[PDB]
Amino acid sequence: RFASVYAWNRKRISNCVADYSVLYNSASFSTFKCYGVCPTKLNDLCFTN
Amino acid sequence: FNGLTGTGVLTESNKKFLPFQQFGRDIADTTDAVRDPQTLEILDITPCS
Amino acid sequence: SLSSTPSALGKLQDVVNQNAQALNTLVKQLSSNFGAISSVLNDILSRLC
Repeated sequence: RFASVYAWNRKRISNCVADYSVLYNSASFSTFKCYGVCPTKLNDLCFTN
Repeated sequence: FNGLTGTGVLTESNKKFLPFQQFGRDIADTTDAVRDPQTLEILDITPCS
Repeated sequence: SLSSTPSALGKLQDVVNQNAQALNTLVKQLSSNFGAISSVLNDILSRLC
C-alpha cells in the first residue's frame, strides 16, 4: 500500500530496537543513499524521532 | 549510553533534570552529566585524573 | 580611605579580570563549529565514516 506521491504517507517508528543493520545490503534496492549518518553506523546510534 | 560517548568518572549527581532533557552541557559544550537510560539516576561525569 | 572606596585597587583588579576573560573566552571556542557539522569530535566520529 504505497501512496500516490502527491499524498505520500508516513509512519512513525518508536519504542523499538535495531533493524538498521545495513538492510540495503540485501541488494533488493536500486539505490540507497544517506545524507547524514554513514549507512554502516546507523545501527550503532539512538534516535528520538 | 544512547550516545554521548566518552571517558570519565561517573558519580551520583545532585542535579535534577526536567523530564524531557536526558543530559546536560557545560560552558565548553561538553556533556556535564547524563541520566542513565535504565533506572534514570543522574550521573555527573568528572574527568579522569 | 582604602577600606571605604572599592575602586581604590582597580589597577590590580583589572589585571585579574583581563586574565579571567581570556580563559573564559578560550574555553568557549570549543563550542564553535568552525564550519564543521558539529562542535564535538565524538559526534563526528560516531556518525561519520
